[PDB]
Amino acid sequence: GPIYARVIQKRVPNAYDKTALALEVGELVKVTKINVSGQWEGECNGKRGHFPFTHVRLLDQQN
Repeated sequence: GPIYARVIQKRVPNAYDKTALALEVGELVKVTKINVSGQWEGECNGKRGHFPFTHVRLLDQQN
């Protein structure tokens, strides 16, 4: 299940940033690779990469 994570604090890192999500405060990253800790791999409508739970507020993965 991919969650929708309302990212409340992110930078603009391309897939060249060891493949990171280029997204921003207030945006939405749909994590297609989930975990328990919050260090998952995210996909934001065309951006693929990985980031932590530290600065995201996410809706569920069953939705």
